[PDB]
Amino acid sequence: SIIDQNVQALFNEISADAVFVTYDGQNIKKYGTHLDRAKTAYIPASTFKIANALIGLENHKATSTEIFKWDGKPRFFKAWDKDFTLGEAMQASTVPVYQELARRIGPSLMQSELQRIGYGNMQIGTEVDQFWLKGPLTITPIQEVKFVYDLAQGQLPFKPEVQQQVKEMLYVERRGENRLYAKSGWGMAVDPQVGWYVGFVEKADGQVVAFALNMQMKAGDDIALRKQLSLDVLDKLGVFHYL
Ligand SMILES: [Cl-]
Repeated sequence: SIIDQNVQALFNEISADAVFVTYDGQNIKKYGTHLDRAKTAYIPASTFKIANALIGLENHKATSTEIFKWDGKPRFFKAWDKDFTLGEAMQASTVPVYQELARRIGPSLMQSELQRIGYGNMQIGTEVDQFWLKGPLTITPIQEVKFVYDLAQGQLPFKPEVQQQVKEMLYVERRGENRLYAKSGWGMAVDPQVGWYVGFVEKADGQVVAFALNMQMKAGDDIALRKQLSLDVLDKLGVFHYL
């Protein structure tokens, strides 16, 4: 399969252990340099924002139009020093906004909801605004792709409109009638560090291919690489051709 060879060559560039998983609703396929990562659990990092948003909307702790106001105290990034909706905060990965959401949900409800939907190992520990950044919550790349595949198809155990609104929070770009939805993550606070790019490509006719890049990161790594590599792979696969 020369297409597989083309994809694997993309990983020849890269010293970090990496896996790229796809799911089309029938079959799981794995690419990369360490395929066992696909069935290994890692902290979700900011990919957890998907589940956080679903849980927050489902349980009336926020709406998709509610503005989370900045209080005026400088945040870690100047990019975060503004008001955000949950969708805007999704694309900017505004951690303090989603920490506020998590505290609205609270530890009892967060724990019962993660158990209800079977998200990863469903463990949150005692800090409701830290568990996706520090652990103990972990999830495998295969679990991630099945989760977002179900989101794409509206088959998660949430209200239809809750799922649809969080789905569009993830929208990145379209090419022709093909749509890319995705969320990055970089679990820096744990060792080894984990890098994620999770999402799906939707065609006009409704067909969906979900994907997850999962790779080892280290201090000083290029922040843009997760998305770039994922787009390069999706193009080589013909799932999301470059225009
Ligand atoms: Cl990120």
